[PDB]
Amino acid sequence: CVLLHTSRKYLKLKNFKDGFLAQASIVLNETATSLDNVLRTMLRRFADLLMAMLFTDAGAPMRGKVHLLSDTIQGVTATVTGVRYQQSWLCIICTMKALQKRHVCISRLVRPQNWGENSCEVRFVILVLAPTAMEVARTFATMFSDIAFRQKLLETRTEEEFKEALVHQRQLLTCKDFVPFGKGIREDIARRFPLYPLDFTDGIIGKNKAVGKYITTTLFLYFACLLPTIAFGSLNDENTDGAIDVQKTIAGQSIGGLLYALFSGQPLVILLTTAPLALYIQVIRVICDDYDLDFNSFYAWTGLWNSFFLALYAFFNLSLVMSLFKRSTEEIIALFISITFVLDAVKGTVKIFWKYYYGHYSGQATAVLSLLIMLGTLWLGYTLYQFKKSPYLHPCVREILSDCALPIAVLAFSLISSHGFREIEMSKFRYNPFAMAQIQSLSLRAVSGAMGLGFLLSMLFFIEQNLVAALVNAPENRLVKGTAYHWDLLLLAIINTGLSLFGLPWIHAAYPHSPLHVRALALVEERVENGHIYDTIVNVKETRLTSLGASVLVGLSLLLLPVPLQWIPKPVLYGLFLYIALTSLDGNQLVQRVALLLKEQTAYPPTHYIRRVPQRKIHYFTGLQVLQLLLLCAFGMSSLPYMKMIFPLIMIAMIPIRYILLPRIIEAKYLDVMDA
Amino acid sequence: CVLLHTSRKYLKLKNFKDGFLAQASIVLNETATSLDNVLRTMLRRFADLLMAMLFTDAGAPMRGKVHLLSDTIQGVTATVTGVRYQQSWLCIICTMKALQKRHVCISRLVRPQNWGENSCEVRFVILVLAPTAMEVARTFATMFSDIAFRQKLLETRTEEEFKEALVHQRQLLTCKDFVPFGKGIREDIARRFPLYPLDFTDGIIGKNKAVGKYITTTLFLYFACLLPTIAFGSLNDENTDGAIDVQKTIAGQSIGGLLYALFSGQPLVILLTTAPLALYIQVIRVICDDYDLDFNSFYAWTGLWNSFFLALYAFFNLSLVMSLFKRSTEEIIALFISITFVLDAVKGTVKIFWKYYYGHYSGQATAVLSLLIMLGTLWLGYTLYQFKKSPYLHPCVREILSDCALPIAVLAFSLISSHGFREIEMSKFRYNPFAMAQIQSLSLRAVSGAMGLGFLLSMLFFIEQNLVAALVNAPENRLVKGTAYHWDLLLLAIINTGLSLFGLPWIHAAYPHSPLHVRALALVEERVENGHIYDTIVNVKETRLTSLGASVLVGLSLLLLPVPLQWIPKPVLYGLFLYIALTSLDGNQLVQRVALLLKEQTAYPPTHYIRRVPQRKIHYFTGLQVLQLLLLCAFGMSSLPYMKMIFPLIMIAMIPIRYILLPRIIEAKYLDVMDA
Repeated sequence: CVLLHTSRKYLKLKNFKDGFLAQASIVLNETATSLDNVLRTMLRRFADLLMAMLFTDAGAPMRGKVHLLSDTIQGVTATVTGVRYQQSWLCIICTMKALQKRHVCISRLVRPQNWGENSCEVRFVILVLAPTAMEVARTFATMFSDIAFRQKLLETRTEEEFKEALVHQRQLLTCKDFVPFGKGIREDIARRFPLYPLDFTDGIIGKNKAVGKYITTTLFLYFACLLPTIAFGSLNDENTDGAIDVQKTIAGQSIGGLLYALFSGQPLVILLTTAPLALYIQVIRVICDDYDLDFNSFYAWTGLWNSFFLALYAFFNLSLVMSLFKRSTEEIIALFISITFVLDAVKGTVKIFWKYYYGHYSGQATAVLSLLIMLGTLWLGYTLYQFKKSPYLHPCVREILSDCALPIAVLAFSLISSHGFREIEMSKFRYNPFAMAQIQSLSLRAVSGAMGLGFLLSMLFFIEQNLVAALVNAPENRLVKGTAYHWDLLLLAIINTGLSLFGLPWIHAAYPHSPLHVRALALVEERVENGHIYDTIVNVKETRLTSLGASVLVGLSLLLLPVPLQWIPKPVLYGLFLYIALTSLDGNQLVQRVALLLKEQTAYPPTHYIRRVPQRKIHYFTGLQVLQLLLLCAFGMSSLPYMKMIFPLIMIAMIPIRYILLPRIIEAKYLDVMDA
Repeated sequence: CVLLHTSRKYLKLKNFKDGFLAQASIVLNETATSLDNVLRTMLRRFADLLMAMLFTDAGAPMRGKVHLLSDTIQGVTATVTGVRYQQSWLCIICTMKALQKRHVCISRLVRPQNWGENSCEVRFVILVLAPTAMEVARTFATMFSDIAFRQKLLETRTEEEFKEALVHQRQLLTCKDFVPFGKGIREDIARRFPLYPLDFTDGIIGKNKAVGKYITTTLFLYFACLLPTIAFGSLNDENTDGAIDVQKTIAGQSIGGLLYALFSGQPLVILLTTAPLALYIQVIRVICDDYDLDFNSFYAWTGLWNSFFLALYAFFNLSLVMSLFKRSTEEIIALFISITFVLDAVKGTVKIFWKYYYGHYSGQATAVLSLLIMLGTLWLGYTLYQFKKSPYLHPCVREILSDCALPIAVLAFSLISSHGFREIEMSKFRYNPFAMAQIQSLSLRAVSGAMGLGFLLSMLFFIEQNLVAALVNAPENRLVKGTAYHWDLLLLAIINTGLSLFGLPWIHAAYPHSPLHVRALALVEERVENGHIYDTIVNVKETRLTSLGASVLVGLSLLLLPVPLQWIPKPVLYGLFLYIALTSLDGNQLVQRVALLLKEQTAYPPTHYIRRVPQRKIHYFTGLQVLQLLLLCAFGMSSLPYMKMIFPLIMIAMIPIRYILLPRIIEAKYLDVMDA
């Protein structure tokens, strides 16, 4: 072995408040795969024994030794996760006494190449030869450290355009809030009305064409909204004894998505039915059965009261308090939703076994095949989804696999269970081939009960919709257009009134699908941390065409319901539920901290928040979060409808708990470190 | 973000051909988890505002910035895989003008910690403060760069012992080969006879006690030899129409393992039946059925001829030519073995479906449950095995998971399929509760045929045994005791004669279990490359107690045949075959190159052999290897016994092909880079 001396030092960003800009040599579309070839081409561009000195193996270039660059500059940032390097660019420096004049070469690679440990996705290489080099390297790093400038340089097609862009960039670098009634809605409408034509024509016309990306994301959204829509329709049919069918769920989802895409601010939010909504509909069905009330009328009245409360919240600008919402409560809610998905799948398979395996109406074969198909669908979907994080696959391959993991698994296992195992008939969701509910035919006592239930549902809707909207409107997503929280809530209430009046299932912003929609509609910079791909969004196109097309396709899918879309057996839908439950915990810090018990704290990155905070306080915070999650499960997953209807109240209550009690029992600094 | 300047430079290993050795301060068993605490303790040991200067965030220690060490020295090596850093230690340097005298502090951490990207397993931190620092840091790095010296320092218990060890280490650092008949056997016997008592007492007595490690590895070996032994016994019973039972396979494996452990050199090699051996036994059964020859007599004669040829090879010292063996041929053979395992599992499940699902004697339920159990066993075993590579799990946790993955999966799914699904009876391996074969009652023509078949089997045995022995005797394993190839081959021939005379299935060195046995019986230094744990063996204990105990336990397991060990259904054994097939390709470079078509070449480390070699030549080599593998599969996996009996010949032929033809069509430099 050979000893290596690594020296790290800061460099102040150049303060612009040039000759080498024009004298720089630009290489575009470099197809070389190795560092040696790229550097040889870059050096030849100047006009060789000069490439050898660039690395540590200076003096013994023939013998096989460690081949590492000597002087490099990169962008670095500090975060709770650790030290994140800017791996999209690299600046190599070489001070050669033989040379007489400074030389600068900027090379843009066709594909991101792995130039080092923290430079796994380098696309720009800035080689600076000097006869100092420090000043030129610093100024070029300062110019290249901008996230948008790198994308602008990527968009350039010619060397002259590259130099002009560089010159242009250098020159350029040189309480009581709720008192106003309806202020938030008016502000959101004013913000998002002028930008509306652009939403339709962002990528259709202009310098950048997004037709292919728009089509691909439209297909993604259509599939990822239809398949969960079918699963939720089947679940509701099982829960409501056929009151809400799969056809009703599909129609409601299509209408709601179309209305939201057409007439909402922040169109990137996707409306879909959720597991807690199914649980609450089950609560309504149980109450109606107990009190002999018509399901349709009671459901319509509950939806009407929920929409009324949501409109009251929107008009009074309550959404602002959602700024106090922290990540811990969000992750607790997400884990509860995943647990509800898992329990729905388990209940479905248990019912299948009870009806078929135990003969409580060849049933054993059907039950075993159902279990096998559900587990296999889950496994295949999870594997195809996790292939997205592989840093060695082509970007196209690992974005198609992410895009078409669940659809591929569903199709493959539907074929397996309907053609490979056609001799074993199994369960399929009901389909009997939209009348307004008789709201007037209901007692006043039932109206008051619906009022209370709608209040609880409105709290649930407020929390969920604002959570997903905040996720979509995160600062790291780089959304130029303004936010629309109150107008979005009002439109959600309106469309929910419309859906409830016709008995269609309720819908709100979908947590798993909205960030996925944003990512599919965004340009990202690949980052490799611990051997996994992480995406840094640079530009989101922010168009309504994708959501509108997805909604229209989902609506048109009603014609494929009888003959197609029914060969998908119920166990495939349960596997879809399981896949959603597992894949909704990708960035869950609560799950990470829970697993930390089985992991090694010292194993985490030196500057990781886990290693920074004492393990005792981390465990205390995890225990408090787990206690909150257990209490949420206890109320919101019991057999008692009267106590299953209360879980929105405790969802509201956790926010005051996190805001008040936890800082009193846990130090504020540690909570700030963990949450951020 | 803040620009970072990384400077890399060589440092010549100190040439010893001291005061600071004695003046150094030693800290032992440091339980601190963060770098700040560890260094604060080290600085306090001298006797604070000095810890801040050690990192790049000098001048702004309060504001949250990137917290990286400034000057660090570590051990680095170059390999075809890439640049491998010595992560087991770090040297931190600080030149402070305030200080008046040099200071050195050596801290040993209780557990390995992550101190950076390439310092993921740091156990020794050497901090050098200077008022130069370069000389002291270089000499300490040179002393610590030794792999065995780090283990010796770990073994020390007191500061005085640590200093004495440091001082002692510093002082210390200051053709025609086959003509002799039987020379190899005599040399091996002379080499490995004096060391024989030590083999029994390596860890039992002395400074280091290995009782716990010996017990754990004995349990691992017992389970990993019994379960595949049962699977192979069932496969042979299916193939040979009950001629070779599971009881016979267990007895033969136990006797052979005991004999090999007792009276062989290099006892770390594990003898077990293999898939090609099962295929060849099937060939023998088919030939006997075709020619109406007694299976036992023909099998015994074939084994006798195979042993005679193996003894001839051992006495004439042919094993030496195995040095010409390359990694490409080894990996082709391993992939062929895995494919044979997969086809055996597929044939078993196809037969189960044909008998039960199609009723060609509730069968559909049994077939579907068989498929589900096999797939689930494969999945669980693979997951528990792959958890071994997680860099965040505790070393004990991942070591146990690797040790008890297959046994845990087998037990869990046997319980599931025998208790959870007890209503669905399914296939179980035959067991009817050891007579010498009537060799004298066989025709001369059958004797000549058995001679030819035994010649082919002897070539197969030579290749397989020498391959596994070379894997066990790899230089990187650090085996102090000498190698024994010819004596091992002679003993293998003797025990094979003994086994064949009684009709027991043949056995030779097991490729998947011998390296695993070595690893379980070895101390390793953890390395994290691309987020995966890689082990560097420092010391292998090299004892026969583990293999002897495993063989004795396997033999004693015959008493657990009737009531235990039969609830394991055949699909569990097929899942075991699949698990072995998938887990035998961990380091397979042929599989890596085949998958490279779907991967990105530029995403590999800069110094990886994949990027160094042009992709065209990599693809040509992969295509040639795949063609050889396809020919091997075609000959050794067809329905014709006369052509299924020839695959050992082409296994032999592939070595001349690799040695002669490939260098002619592929450049020698690229082949050397890829193979090494």
